[PDB]
Amino acid sequence: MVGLIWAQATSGVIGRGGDIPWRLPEDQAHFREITMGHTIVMGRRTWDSLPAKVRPLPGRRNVVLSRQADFMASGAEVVGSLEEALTSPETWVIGGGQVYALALPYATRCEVTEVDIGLPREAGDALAPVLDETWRGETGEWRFSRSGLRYRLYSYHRS
Ligand SMILES: NC(=O)C1=CN([C@@H]2O[C@H](COP(=O)(O)OP(=O)(O)OC[C@H]3O[C@@H](n4cnc5c(N)ncnc54)[C@H](OP(=O)(O)O)[C@@H]3O)[C@@H](O)[C@H]2O)C=CC1
Ligand SMILES: CCc1nc(N)nc(N)c1C#CCc1cc(OC)cc(-c2ccc(C(=O)O)cc2)c1
Ligand code: NA
Repeated sequence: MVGLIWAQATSGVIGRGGDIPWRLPEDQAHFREITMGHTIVMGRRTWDSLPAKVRPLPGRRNVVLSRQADFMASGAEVVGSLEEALTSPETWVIGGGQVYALALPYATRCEVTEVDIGLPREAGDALAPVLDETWRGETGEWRFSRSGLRYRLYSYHRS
């Protein structure tokens, strides 16, 4: 099972200027409960964006995709291809834009957090992949963040 997990503005934006363009602590907790104890796969830019205090993300096997054959990072398994990245029976792809697109055809689950923030797309933004008719989803009830954004959870699957 390969799953994709991301948080996106309604607009589809997941990243800008190398950052996630909002704060949503509740989403982190959700992310942790999905990924804990599993292999996670991420592109090199997403690895770089992890705060040093949690690079690698603890309790998870950190797998980092890079085309740099000699790229190394403490606590991460650097691999040069997706095939090398997806060998664990349960694998969660945690970003970013490039790697979601790369892994999408291999995926049968998506766990999405929608953030109700006004954030029109800008050129060069990292974006969420588009889920077509092959996917079924269940939409969670809107929740209200400690800071004030409304957000909700989607679970998508295809068999
Ligand atoms: N909202 C969310 O849920 C998330 C948001 N983000 C945001 O996403 C943005 C970064 O995403 P993005 O910019 O798309 O970059 P990625 O995080 O997808 O990493 C891209 C890198 O992955 C490597 N790579 C890509 N394709 C391949 C391949 N086919 N084979 C081998 N290596 C490959 C390259 O590394 P090299 O260049 O070293 O070869 C490339 O530069 C940031 O803004 C981040 O904050 C990140 C994660 C989740
Ligand atoms: C939490 C953000 C997030 N939400 C959802 N739904 N899906 C994702 N794939 C990511 C992601 C990501 C990259 C990232 C960036 C970051 O700051 C740049 C922090 C984390 C992060 C840090 C700590 C923990 C943890 O303590 O478990 C988890 C994620 C993770
Ligand atoms: Na829900």
